[PDB]
Amino acid sequence: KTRRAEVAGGGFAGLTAAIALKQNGWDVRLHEKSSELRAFGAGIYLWHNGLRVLEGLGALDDVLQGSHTPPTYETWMHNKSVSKETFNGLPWRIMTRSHLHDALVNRARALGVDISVNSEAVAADPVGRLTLQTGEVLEADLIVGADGVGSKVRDSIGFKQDRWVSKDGLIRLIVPRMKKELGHGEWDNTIDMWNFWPRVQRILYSPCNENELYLGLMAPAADPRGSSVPIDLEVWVEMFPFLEPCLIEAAKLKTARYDKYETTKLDSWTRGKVALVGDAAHAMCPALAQGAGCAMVNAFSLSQDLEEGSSVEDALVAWETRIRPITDRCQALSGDYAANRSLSKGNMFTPAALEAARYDPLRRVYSWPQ
Ligand SMILES: Cc1cc2nc3c(=O)[nH]c(=O)nc-3n(C[C@H](O)[C@H](O)[C@H](O)COP(=O)(O)OP(=O)(O)OC[C@H]3O[C@@H](n4cnc5c(N)ncnc54)[C@H](O)[C@@H]3O)c2cc1C
Repeated sequence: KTRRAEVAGGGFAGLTAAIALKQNGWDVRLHEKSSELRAFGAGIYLWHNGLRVLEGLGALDDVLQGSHTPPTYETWMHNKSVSKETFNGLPWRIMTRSHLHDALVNRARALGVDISVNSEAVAADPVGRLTLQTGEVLEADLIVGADGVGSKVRDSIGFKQDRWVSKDGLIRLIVPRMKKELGHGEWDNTIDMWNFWPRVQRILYSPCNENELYLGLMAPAADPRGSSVPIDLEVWVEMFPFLEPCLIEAAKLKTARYDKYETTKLDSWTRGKVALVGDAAHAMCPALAQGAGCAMVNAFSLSQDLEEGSSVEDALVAWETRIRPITDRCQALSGDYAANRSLSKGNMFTPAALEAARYDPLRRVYSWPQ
């Protein structure tokens, strides 16, 4: 009589879905294809919307402890400060990916979510079957495709898909803060350091806590030095000399990767008893820092709609209808910002830009008015 859910993917979306369902009394199994549970991407920003999901997951305290809210979100163009934004009190937070992942994993385990590593979903059936790489077929009342941008769950079913790949990427790293070595300045701030001259090179500077700094080093794919990993120390120091102590530490990271990314928009997110959440459904440009925030809101919202006393099929349809427009709008605006390099101007976290962030999934209203 206990409802059964199978979740494919052990990322932020899958873990969120698993915790939220388990909290509602579902028997939940989560499948992670990797040998271990781990989050990549170095660091991550969350906002009010994602912090509220964490609150609703009972995972907020572990996240806030050991993460950071900068005094301000500052933007530079060619080393000149062009804006400082604090979003009228809107809560936000920076942390390492592992920090967020660990909080979600610990909460999942505390609740008795069944987690299988080395377990890869290769197909899903709308009537409620999930097939693993081994050949094993699992039956369930709900199947969640939270398996990222190349979702086999999605592709095993076939969803009409708008796909785009970014030509340019970036290198994301965690390094020591080296705060004392940085000297005079406001080194607790987020600082988005844009340049187009003498070359296109940008650093998003993002403190995660008193010990760890998240750096995003962005240069065109066509730049053989700026895009190099391990980093070409000289060309980063040249344009960002005030960050030399941290860049010296970054140069030690021989695991650095130049990551490109893609965006995804689907004609829908559901088929029968199958729901797609996270990047598998709606991967977006990083400009508004809402990829995971939207993913978490969506996975959390899915659990909510499954409490209405409907069939799973109808609840899934109602879920997309209810919650998707917030993601569609955020994805679109983020895409525009990215295409137009809008963030380079500063002062671009407008009310419309902050729309996803303002959404409270717990009370289902918009908060922190701008
Ligand atoms: C450069 C960059 C910066 C970003 N910055 C932010 C930010 O600051 N704030 C924010 O909110 N978002 C940010 N995002 C977006 C955010 O990273 C993603 O939206 C988020 O990680 C999506 O999580 P997910 O669980 O949907 O997918 P993923 O994180 O891709 O996780 C899926 C998990 O899938 C497991 N898996 C894959 N295939 C299978 C399978 N077949 N079977 C079982 N398991 C499988 C994967 O191995 C992994 O464990 C950023 C994105 C990029 C590219």
